[PDB]
Amino acid sequence: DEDETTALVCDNGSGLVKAGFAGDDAPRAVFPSIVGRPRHQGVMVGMGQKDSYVGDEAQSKRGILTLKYPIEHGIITNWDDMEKIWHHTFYNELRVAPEEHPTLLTEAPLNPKANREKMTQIMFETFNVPAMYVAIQAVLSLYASGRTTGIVLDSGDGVTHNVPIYEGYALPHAIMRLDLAGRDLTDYLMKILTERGYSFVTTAEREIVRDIKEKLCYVALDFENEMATAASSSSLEKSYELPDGQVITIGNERFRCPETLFQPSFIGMESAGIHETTYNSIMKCDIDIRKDLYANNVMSGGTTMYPGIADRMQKEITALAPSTMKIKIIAPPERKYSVWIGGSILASLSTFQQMWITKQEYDEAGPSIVHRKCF
Amino acid sequence: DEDETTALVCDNGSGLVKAGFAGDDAPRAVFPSIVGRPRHQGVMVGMGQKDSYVGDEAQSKRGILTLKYPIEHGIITNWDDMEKIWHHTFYNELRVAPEEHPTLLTEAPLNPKANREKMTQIMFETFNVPAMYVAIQAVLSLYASGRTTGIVLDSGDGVTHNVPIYEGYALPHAIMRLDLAGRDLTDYLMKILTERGYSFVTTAEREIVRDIKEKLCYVALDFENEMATAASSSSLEKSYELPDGQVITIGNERFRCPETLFQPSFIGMESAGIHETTYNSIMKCDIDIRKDLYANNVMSGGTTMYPGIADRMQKEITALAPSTMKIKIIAPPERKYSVWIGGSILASLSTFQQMWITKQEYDEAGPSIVHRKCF
Amino acid sequence: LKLDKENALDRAEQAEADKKAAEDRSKQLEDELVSLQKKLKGTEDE
Repeated sequence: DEDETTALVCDNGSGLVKAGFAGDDAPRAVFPSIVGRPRHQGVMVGMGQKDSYVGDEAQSKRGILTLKYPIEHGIITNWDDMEKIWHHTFYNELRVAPEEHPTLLTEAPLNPKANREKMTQIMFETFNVPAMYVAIQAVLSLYASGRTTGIVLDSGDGVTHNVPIYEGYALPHAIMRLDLAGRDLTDYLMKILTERGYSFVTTAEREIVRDIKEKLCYVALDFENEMATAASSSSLEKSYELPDGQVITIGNERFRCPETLFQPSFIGMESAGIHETTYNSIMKCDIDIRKDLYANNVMSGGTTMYPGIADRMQKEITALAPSTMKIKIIAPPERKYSVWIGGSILASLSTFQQMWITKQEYDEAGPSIVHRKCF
Repeated sequence: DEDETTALVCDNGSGLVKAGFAGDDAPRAVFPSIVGRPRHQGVMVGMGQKDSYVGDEAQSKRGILTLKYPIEHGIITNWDDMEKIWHHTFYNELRVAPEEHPTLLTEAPLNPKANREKMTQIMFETFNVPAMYVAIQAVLSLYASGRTTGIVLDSGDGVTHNVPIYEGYALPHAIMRLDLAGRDLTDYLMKILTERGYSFVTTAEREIVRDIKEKLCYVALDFENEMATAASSSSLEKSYELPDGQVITIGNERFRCPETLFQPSFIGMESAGIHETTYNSIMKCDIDIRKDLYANNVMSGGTTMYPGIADRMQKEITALAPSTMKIKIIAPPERKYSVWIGGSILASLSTFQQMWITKQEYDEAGPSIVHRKCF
Repeated sequence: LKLDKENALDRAEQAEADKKAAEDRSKQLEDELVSLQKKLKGTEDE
C-alpha cells in the first residue's frame, strides 16, 4: 500500500517483532514473534480452527493454542517460523515487502554468527529482497537516542547486551552479556504469583502474566522500603482482572520480579546485576572514554518502562561513580521502540548507502557475505 | 503410647494423607484427604447416617456421599475439613493428642503460601501443638530415597512439582511445575471407561475408578505398539470386580489413560509431558550439575507405582539426554509413602531441632511466621 | 483354604522379604555397576 522507495526495517526478538519502513520515526506495527498451533482436536463442524496462526492471530487465539517462539536469547533457530512471521508482518499487515525494497534486520553484537547469516539468506532467497544489511542493536540504540557515544542498555526479551560505543567506535571488551531479559522476568512472576495462589503454567498463562507485569510491575527507586511496606500492607497492592473473571492482587511481588534485573540471583542467575554490568561497560573502557560514557547512559529495548528504572539506574551508577562528574540516563518515549527507530535511521542515512549487500554480490558469494559486508 | 515427645508427622496430599509418628519408617494410618457429606436421607434403621464423615468413614459410606477433598492442587482451601482429618488422624488412629507433641506437615516448593500458613495456624490454634514445621516435599523425597542430589518427581495427586536438587541445594531456575497429576488420571479413566460402556460420574464412582486405576493401569514402555496390540487382542485386557457384582475390563484404555502423563493434552493441558518436564529439569541446570542429576532421577509420591513408569521414564530421558551420561531412576518400595517417611526422618534429625516454630514464637508473630521460620 | 491364606500370605511375606533383600541388592549392584561403569568409562576415557 506504500509507494515510498525506501528500505524496510525489523527488530526480531524472543517476544516481539517491531516493524515498518525506513525513514520514519516509529514502527508501523508490532507483532508477536509467534507461530501458534492448535493444541486440541476439534469435534464440532463449523468451528473454524487453523493449522497455524501467525503473530497476533496466535496471541489472540492463545487460550486453545500452543505458542512457539523461534528466537532463543537473541538467535533465530526456527527460521521457518520466522519466515511465516515476516510474511505476515510485511505482506499482510505493514503492507510493504522486501521484494521491492532493501531490508535491514537487527542483532546483538556477540549474537552467534548463524543468526546474521540466516537473516541475510531468508530475505534474499524466500523474499527476493534487492539488498540486505544486518545491523548491530547498539548502533541503532544510540542513533535513536541522539548519541555517538554512550552505553547501550538493550534489555530485550531474551538477552540484555550491555554494550558501549565511543565516537562511533565499538569498545567490545567492555560488553557485559547478560542472560536476563523480559521473558525471564515473566517466568519469575509466574512462579511468585503461584506462591500467591494463582498458578500460571501454560503459555497462554505466560502471556497473561506478561500483561500483568507490563501494567502492574515496577523496580522501585528504593527496593527495601517498598518491599518492607508491600510485604506488610494491602495499601501497596494493585489489582488485575484475569480473563476468567478472577482478580489477582500483587504486593511486594509487584517489584520483586523487576528487581531481578538488579538482583539476578532471584531466578538463579550468576550475575552482579544490571547496574554493575552498566558500571563495568563504562569502567572497562579507557579513562578518557569513561567520563563520556558515564554522562551518556542510554536505555533501549523494553523493561526500561518499569517505574523507578531510569531514576534507579542513575542512582546506582552515580553511587559507584566518582564525584563532581555528571552521570545521566537517557530514557526517551521511544523506549523499547528505539532499536527499530535506530534501524530506520541507519537504513536511510546517506552515509550508509554503500553498506548494503545487493542481490548481485549475495548471489555470487552466498550468506557468508554478511561477514564481508555488514560486520 | 509414646515415651517421648516425638513429633507427629502428616503428609497431606490432594488425594490421600499419610500419618504416623516421627521415628517410624512408615505411617501408622492412611486416610483419603476427604470429608464426606450425604446427598440423600437414609431410610433404614441401623444404617449409621452422619452429618459428615471423615477419612476412611467417607469412603466406607461413599455410595451416598459427596466426597470433598479440602486440598486443591496442593493447597488447603477448606481448613475446617482439615481439622476433622487431623483430629481423627492424630487422636483416634495414632492415638496421640498434638497438645503434647510437635507436628510436621509438608508442601511443594512452589505451593501457595497460604497453605503453609494454615497448616501452621490450625495446629497451633485448634490443636495447641507445642511446635510446628512445614517441610519441603523435595527434601523429604530425597531423605527417603537416600539422596542429596537428584531430580525430584513427586508426581502427587494435585501437581507434579519437578525440582532438581544439587548437594542439598535447590536449583529454582530449573523448576518446571506441571498441572498434570494423579487426580487428572482418575478423572480421565472415568471418561475412558465410559467410552467402553462403563460410565462413572459420581463421587462413589470416582473412588471405584481410583481403585481400578491403581490395580489395573500402566503406562507401557512403547505406547503405539502396546496400543495396537491391546486394540487387536483380548490378551492385554484385565478384569476388575465392581461393588455391585458387575465386571469391567480394560483394553488399550489400560494405558491410554496413564499415557496422559506423557501426553497431557488428553485432559486438555498444554504440556510436553512428564518426561520432557523431567528432562527440562536436568538440562537447564549447570554444565557441572547435569551429570549428577541424570544419574539420580528420584521418584516419590504415587503414579510412580505404574508397573512401567520407572523404566519408561529412564528410557525417555536417555533418548533426550546426551551420550556418555548415565541415566538412572530410583523408584524405591517407599513409593507414594516416601514423602511421609522423609518427614519422619527430618522431624527427628538433630540438625533440625532448631528449625521448629515454638508455640511462643507463633503467638508473638502470628500465622505469617511460617514464612520466615520454615523455608 | 483354611490355612491357605496363611500359606499364601507366608509365601507372600517371605517372598516379599526375599524380594526386598534382592531388590536392595539389585539397587546396590546397579549403583555399584553404574558407578563402576562410570569408573570404567573414566579409565577408558583415560
